Amino acid sequence: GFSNSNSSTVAIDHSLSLAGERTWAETMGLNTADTARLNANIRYVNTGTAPI
Amino acid sequence: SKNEDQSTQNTDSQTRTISKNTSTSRTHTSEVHGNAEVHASFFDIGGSVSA
Repeated sequence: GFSNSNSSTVAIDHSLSLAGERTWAETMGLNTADTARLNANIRYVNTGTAPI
Repeated sequence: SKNEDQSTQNTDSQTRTISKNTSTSRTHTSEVHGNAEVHASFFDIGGSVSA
């Protein structure tokens, strides 16, 4: 048997898409030369004999 | 002191993607068949041609 054949398919598509996104982000910047700041709590004591 | 400023970032992301799609298609088919046949018996021989 000797069968020939020939087809032609014509198509079309429509589409929707609803994309909802919630993004959480956190960042911690630092400078190695200026990491900390200081503060002293100090008093002055006179154990002498004359005031200054 | 090395005046170098470094930073680290951590990020989390959750995405919900809801998608729709639809389609149609239309196919058109032509076909041309052939055939030949030779039959043989004790005393009966035939032949056949088809398309």
